[PDB]
Amino acid sequence: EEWIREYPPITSDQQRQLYKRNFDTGLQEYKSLQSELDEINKELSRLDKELDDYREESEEYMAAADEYNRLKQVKGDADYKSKKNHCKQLKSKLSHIKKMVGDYDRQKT
Repeated sequence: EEWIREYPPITSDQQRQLYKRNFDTGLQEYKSLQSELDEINKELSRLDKELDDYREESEEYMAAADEYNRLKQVKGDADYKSKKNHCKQLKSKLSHIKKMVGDYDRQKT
């Protein structure tokens, strides 16, 4: 919900190429953000497996639980959540630019 005023339907090859460059720049940021947000989920996933593995009374289990809770906290704080929101914004914009480019290319084909 919307990007058309910044990136309206294309009317020239040069405007198309400009959109592609902007798309490539945004895609890189999108991917970097995906990886960054994913570092916590992968770690939480491995911690989940460790909780399944260790005896509930062990120090190992307590250590896993503390870390899992630490990460859950980070995942819920402002930095993480805004990064996530930013990632969604970028995804939406990227999807829109890809559509404008595809539409333009389609009518020349």
